[PDB]
Amino acid sequence: QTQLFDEKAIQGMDILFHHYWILRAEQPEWYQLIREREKVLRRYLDEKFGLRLIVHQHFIKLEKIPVEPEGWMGIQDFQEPMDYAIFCCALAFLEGKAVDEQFLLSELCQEIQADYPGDFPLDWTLYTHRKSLIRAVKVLMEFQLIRTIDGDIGRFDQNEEQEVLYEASTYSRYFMRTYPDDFSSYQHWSELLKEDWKLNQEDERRKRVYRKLFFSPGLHRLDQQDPDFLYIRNYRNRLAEDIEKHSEYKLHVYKNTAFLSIAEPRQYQQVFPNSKASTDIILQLSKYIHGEPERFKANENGEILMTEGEFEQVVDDLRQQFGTGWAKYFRDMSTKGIRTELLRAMKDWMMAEVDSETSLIRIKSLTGVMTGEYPSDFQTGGTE
Amino acid sequence: IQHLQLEEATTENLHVDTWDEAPTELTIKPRTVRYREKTKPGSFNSNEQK
Amino acid sequence: WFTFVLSFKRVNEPKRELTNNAFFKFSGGEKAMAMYIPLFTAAYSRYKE
Repeated sequence: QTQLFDEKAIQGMDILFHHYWILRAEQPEWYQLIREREKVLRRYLDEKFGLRLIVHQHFIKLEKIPVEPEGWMGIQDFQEPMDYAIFCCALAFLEGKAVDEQFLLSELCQEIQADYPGDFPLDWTLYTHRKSLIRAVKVLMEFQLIRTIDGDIGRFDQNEEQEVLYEASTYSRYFMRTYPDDFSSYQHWSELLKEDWKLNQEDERRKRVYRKLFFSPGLHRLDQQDPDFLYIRNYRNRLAEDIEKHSEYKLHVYKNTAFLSIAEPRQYQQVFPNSKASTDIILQLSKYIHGEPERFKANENGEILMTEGEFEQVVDDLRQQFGTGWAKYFRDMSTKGIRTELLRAMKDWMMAEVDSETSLIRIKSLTGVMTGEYPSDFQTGGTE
Repeated sequence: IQHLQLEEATTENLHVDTWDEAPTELTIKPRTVRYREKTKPGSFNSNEQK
Repeated sequence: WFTFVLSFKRVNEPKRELTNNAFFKFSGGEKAMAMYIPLFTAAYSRYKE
């Protein structure tokens, strides 16, 4: 009697990926499902990805360490570095509280203010600082690191005198993974990656390719001799067969990009396209680029190079043609604002890059996978 | 993690850049009630003649 | 070590290669002809020995 990767194991793998961790107290069905196949999941993840699956009494967690960090990966509810700083300081504070210990919001604010490591002090009389603290506490509460004894933190936005009674939950201990050395000896985050891959010298390339495929929306060819892409090219067929066998995804490969598509996305997943209006303009831009191959001839690496002025001209052309159907949010905003918003959206999906030095825009081949248009009857309606 | 939604593994050609390949065509719903936008229960056609 | 490549050529038209995408463009009769002419020729060719 031996275990096999089956519907339950596939479901467990998806649940592991699309959440940070699964809590027994809140996700008993998912926790039970994951645990039953936990042997097979551990085997497969170790052999192919190299991720460490942590199975514990209270939670199950997959330490998703990326190959090359990307903007969309981080905690999205946060919008400024200060939010991350306050989040980390709050964690440091919770290390000082015993399980189920109760502390008031004022104590947490005071400790965060004291520890906050910047040259510029953290001050609660401001609006922005209080808003940052509220976002940090909301993300904390999202992971059930701290429970709320009745009160209201949202009022903290407009009433610094607000008070709340919080409770440190057990999960605070396990939130952050362990680090190789005395972690303080390191000087920059890049040094962490050089460690996490020092443990995976064995078949580093296969784990690299699998992590890039499963994590990132796409995998872009670095140059003509990118080793990851060469690996994918050499083993396209067996990679596709294995991925189809072990998960819902199906592999695609092009001259300048490779990615996994999903046919029936469940509720909890994030996918492109989606409801947000900025995607509509992304699809329209993709179609517009398809329509002038000679003007936007892609270079050998699959990138299309445009300067901010040229991009703004393209966006103006789009506002002229399809703007009638855009969401009212964009219809009312100047060209440069639309350019900024669209470029942020396309950055999240690794569709394009903003060149650090020349401010040149690189539209990656992944954008050309999908194109969108209004129904012809509306477009003729737009003519009326 | 994030990924692209597609109904079928349309392509198989390792040698063609996505731009030069045949794209996947989607029907963007215009975001004006001028055409259609629904949150409350929708209507059906009652196609008795068919 | 090797690979097979199938090719189809409509009358007086340039030769091509029978990919899946180019295959879907075929009609039902063309589809059946493409699928089975190679196999029955394989059976035939084997017997030439």
